[PDB]
Amino acid sequence: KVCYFTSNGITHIDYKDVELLKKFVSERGKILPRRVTGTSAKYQRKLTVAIKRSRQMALLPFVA
Amino acid sequence: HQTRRWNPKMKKYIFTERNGIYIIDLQKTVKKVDEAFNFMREVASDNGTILFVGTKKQAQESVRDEAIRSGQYFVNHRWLGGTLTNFETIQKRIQHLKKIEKMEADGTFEVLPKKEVVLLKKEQEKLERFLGGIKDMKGLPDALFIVDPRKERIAVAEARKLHIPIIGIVDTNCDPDEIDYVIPANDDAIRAVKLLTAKMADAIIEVNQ
RNA sequence: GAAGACUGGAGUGCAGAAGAGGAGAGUGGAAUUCCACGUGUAGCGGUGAAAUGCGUAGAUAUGUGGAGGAACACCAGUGGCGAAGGCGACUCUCUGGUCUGUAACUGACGCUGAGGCGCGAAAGCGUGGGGAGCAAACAGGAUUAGAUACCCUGGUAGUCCACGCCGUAAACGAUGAGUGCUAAGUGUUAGGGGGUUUCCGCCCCUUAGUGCUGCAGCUAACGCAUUAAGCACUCCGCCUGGGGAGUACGACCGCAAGGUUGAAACUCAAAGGAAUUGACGGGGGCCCGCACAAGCGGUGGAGCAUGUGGUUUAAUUCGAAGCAAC
RNA sequence: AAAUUCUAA
Ligand SMILES: [Mg+2]
Ligand SMILES: [Mg+2]
Ligand SMILES: [Mg+2]
Ligand SMILES: [Mg+2]
Ligand SMILES: [Mg+2]
Ligand SMILES: [Mg+2]
Ligand SMILES: [Mg+2]
Ligand SMILES: [Mg+2]
Ligand SMILES: [Mg+2]
Ligand SMILES: [Mg+2]
Ligand SMILES: [Mg+2]
Ligand SMILES: [Mg+2]
Ligand SMILES: [Mg+2]
Ligand SMILES: [Mg+2]
Ligand SMILES: [Mg+2]
Ligand SMILES: [Mg+2]
Ligand SMILES: [Mg+2]
Ligand SMILES: [Mg+2]
Ligand SMILES: [Mg+2]
Ligand SMILES: [Mg+2]
Ligand SMILES: [Mg+2]
Ligand SMILES: [Mg+2]
Ligand SMILES: [Mg+2]
Ligand SMILES: [Mg+2]
Ligand SMILES: [Mg+2]
Ligand SMILES: [Mg+2]
Ligand SMILES: [Mg+2]
Ligand SMILES: [Mg+2]
Ligand SMILES: [Mg+2]
Ligand SMILES: [Mg+2]
Ligand SMILES: [Mg+2]
Ligand SMILES: [Mg+2]
Ligand SMILES: [Mg+2]
Ligand SMILES: [Mg+2]
Ligand SMILES: [Mg+2]
Repeated sequence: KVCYFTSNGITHIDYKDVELLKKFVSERGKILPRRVTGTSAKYQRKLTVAIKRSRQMALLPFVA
Repeated sequence: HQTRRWNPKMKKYIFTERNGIYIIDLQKTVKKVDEAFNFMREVASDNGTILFVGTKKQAQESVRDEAIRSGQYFVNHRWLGGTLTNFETIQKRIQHLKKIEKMEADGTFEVLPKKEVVLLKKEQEKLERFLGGIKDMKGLPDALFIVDPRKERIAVAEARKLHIPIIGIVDTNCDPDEIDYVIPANDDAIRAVKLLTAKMADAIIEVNQ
């Protein structure tokens, strides 16, 4: 119902904030859709870019 | 009504906007109702008639009471199509009503079988509900009165095809050109419709007495 | 036509923003196939039903390592970018365009555009590399009256990459490019300005895209409707009944397959667009009749009477032949 | 979603 990056007030989502990238991934290991999390547009796109980068640094699981 | 479902052909009559709905200017309304009173006075004293069409429930009770007070002709329930164009069929139906009422009241009150209740009473009740004030309409109405023009498109169409004047209260959600002579008012609160219809009936009585 | 002047067209500067725009090099995970190993026993695979096929030299399943190719799950959305074809993993280098805001700068530098010059999905061609999966041609197994098919088991070119050709599509919004003017309502993308407000948030206005509904107007109708198929001005391309035919002859281009340009003789009186009400469907819904469901007893099993096709005689009288003839 | 063929004239 509210965007986290508009409520809390985050500027950009760096990929080292593993704890920040847990409220947006599924426990099964995938990015949650925009609908369940209610994120904006710009921040959805930069958030998924950050998740992909952190994943490819073996810092979030690809599966499981 | 609200600021979403409204007719831009009535931007003249809107005035500022409160939080939620439009606000109708009242000076134009008082000029319009003065003109409407003048026209009703001009038309009432002609040994003719003025028709009342109570579309909505507020209009229902208001026009019923006002017509009974002024002895005019009115329609209260659903407006069945063709009263002002199929007037031959309508008058045949009302003649049927008069004849059945006369025979039931006078002749025998018992034809032969126990078949009056099954159909001959229910149909008479339903027809008396639908027709109502048409049982006294001798000829052709001279000026219809409508509470909500957009909820009564059939009546205004039938009057405009026979080219007879129309007076009625147009809310912000109606097109003020189908009705030839208009007063901007809210046709949703029981209070205002009562006042306007009572004013029209009073003008008719004052001119025609 | 000539000489000046102006900024409301066009362009530059200044400050911001978004983006699967393009090219080159390099890395990542999941999965399919192949190979090796440890128990592991008779089946696995597949169809509407089977068989071909793989399997006691020991398959499928099963865990552990190695090789190689191709495409990038979720994010993902009438969302974004591009002139069009089209562009989706991640990172870097080289790069093109667009949008908003200010008013600093030049001062009509603009629009369209035959002939030309380029780009142009997929299939296809020439040279050289690769080739996991899929798969024209092809082989076998099924189906059918037949099946050069649909279905199943395999499988070559190709699909992939570098350089060079080809130049077509339902390349479609079946809608050429500019610029103005003409009711509304409601989503969404990228911006800017304003009020409530310590912040958060809500509401209002404006620009450029992208969808839905709907007036005036337009249309043969379907329908379009500020993203016009409305009202106008400028430039370009194209049409003049259907076949014959995008064929023949001529020319240009291409290694070829073919592409572009493109007629007539003869023949017909029709060929077409929209929606109207009926009839049909091996399209859907809903409803009913001993339809099925549940019970009761029957027929097909034996004997026996009648009727029926073959039958043979000289005829075994003619006629009714799925319910709806026996 | 599954799902075999089948009016000649
Ligand atoms: Mg109202
Ligand atoms: Mg400018
Ligand atoms: Mg592997
Ligand atoms: Mg295989
Ligand atoms: Mg194995
Ligand atoms: Mg393995
Ligand atoms: Mg574009
Ligand atoms: Mg595409
Ligand atoms: Mg843009
Ligand atoms: Mg040209
Ligand atoms: Mg190709
Ligand atoms: Mg090749
Ligand atoms: Mg296309
Ligand atoms: Mg376009
Ligand atoms: Mg075309
Ligand atoms: Mg045109
Ligand atoms: Mg151009
Ligand atoms: Mg145009
Ligand atoms: Mg919009
Ligand atoms: Mg926005
Ligand atoms: Mg728009
Ligand atoms: Mg219309
Ligand atoms: Mg449409
Ligand atoms: Mg429309
Ligand atoms: Mg369009
Ligand atoms: Mg478009
Ligand atoms: Mg047209
Ligand atoms: Mg011809
Ligand atoms: Mg041609
Ligand atoms: Mg056609
Ligand atoms: Mg048709
Ligand atoms: Mg039973
Ligand atoms: Mg028997
Ligand atoms: Mg027997
Ligand atoms: Mg016979």
